[PDB]
Amino acid sequence: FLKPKINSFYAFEVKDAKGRTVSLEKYKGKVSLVVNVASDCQLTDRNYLGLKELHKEFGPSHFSVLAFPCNQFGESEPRPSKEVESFARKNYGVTFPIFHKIKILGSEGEPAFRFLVDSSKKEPRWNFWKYLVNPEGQVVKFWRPEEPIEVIRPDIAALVRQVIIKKKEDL
Repeated sequence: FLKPKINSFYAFEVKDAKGRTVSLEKYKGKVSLVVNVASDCQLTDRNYLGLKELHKEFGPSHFSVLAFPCNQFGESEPRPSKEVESFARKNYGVTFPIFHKIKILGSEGEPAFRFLVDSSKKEPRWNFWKYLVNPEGQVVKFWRPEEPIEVIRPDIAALVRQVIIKKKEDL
């Protein structure tokens, strides 16, 4: 017997910032930019501002930023999950989902995030690694935290365009 493997990022359930179960199936048929986030690091500001720009331009019908707080990189997410979501909303006015804080490294890795890591073969080494997930729940690209929006935005636009083209064309 050959144990089954999960095919799609959108197959998983996760907890939202308030601790409630969310199925990621609600994002099926959309493009997702999945990012591990943190409120207390050098990279926090540029990332929240940049992700806001992307979510505003492309979302929320055919695209979403999906943000997963994590305290495993320089202990840069100390606050409770609810306060993380407040931070983001109060400081940046973001409307993209901020999920419950998770573990990504170690024995206890969040299965939804481990799926990104296994598919890309790239485990985060810091805050704000980013994973592009197509409408079928497959990872098609990743970016290190060092990479700027100018090289991420065109990949998103393309998949969003094709989502829109496909929806128009098909029944």
